[PDB]
Amino acid sequence: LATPSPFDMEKMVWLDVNILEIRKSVLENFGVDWSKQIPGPFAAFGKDFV
Amino acid sequence: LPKGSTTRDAVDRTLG
Repeated sequence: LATPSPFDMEKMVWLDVNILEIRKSVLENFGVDWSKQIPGPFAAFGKDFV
Repeated sequence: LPKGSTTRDAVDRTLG
C-alpha cells in the first residue's frame, strides 16, 4: 500500500566558468620601393630598294 | 588599467 513521493530532491550544483584572452600585434612597413621593370633600348631600320 | 577605473574593479571581481 506504499506510495512514492511526487519527485526526488536532487543535489544542486553551482558552476563557475572563466574565459581569459589576450591578443597582441605589431606591424611595420618601412623603406623605399623602386621600379623593377623599365623600358629598354630600341632600334629600327627601313628602306625602299626600288 | 588606471587605479580608479570601474573596469579595474570588474577585473578584480573575476576568477574568484
